[PDB]
Amino acid sequence: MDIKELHVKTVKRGENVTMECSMSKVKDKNKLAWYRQSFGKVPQYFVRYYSSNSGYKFAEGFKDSRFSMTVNDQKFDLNIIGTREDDGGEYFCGEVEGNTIKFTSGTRLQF
Amino acid sequence: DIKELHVKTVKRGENVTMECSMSKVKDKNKLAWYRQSFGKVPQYFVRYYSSNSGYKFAEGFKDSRFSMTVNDQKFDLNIIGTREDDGGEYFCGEVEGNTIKFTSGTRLQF
Repeated sequence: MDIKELHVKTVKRGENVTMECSMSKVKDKNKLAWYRQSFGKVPQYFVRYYSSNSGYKFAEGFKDSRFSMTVNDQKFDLNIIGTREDDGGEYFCGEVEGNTIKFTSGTRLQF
Repeated sequence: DIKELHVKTVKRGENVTMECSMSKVKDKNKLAWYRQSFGKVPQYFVRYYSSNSGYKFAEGFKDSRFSMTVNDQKFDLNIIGTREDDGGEYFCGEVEGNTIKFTSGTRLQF
């Protein structure tokens, strides 16, 4: 499989951010999720597709109202309103396919 | 559930072993290492496999420098003769239904 570049986004505090993932090549939407990796930590499952109008469900424990998603037939996009230093890290969009996950997109959010 | 990566600083030629535990694994068939080269999307690297070696490297990663130590306790990733292009972050995770759970990872830096 071909190596893919992270999108590198340099943001200021208070900026609003969108990190992109495409529905285009998704086989099973139920298996699709974003992963958040704080620097020097193991990545964590962050939010997944959900069969609702909003289209997503955050992992348990996670409440930060600043995070949401734009989910439709084309997009599985991750949004932050009023970004701050704590948000910094790498975010990966991946779809589970049998024994493994395949990541189709990722963004490094930095200040 | 939040875990720190092991940080390892190496020079060219050094041998490395990056650890992952079997202890809490539910389905070994869904267990794999993922390699993320710096600035790149993570990639499936090697998975558990029922065999004498106990693993199978992904199509793009058949370098003889890579191996694993797999037993009832260990799911450890080895590189002999590391090089700068091996630099990045390696994550060990098990697929559980709709998502993957990563239990350990190492940052390999030069």
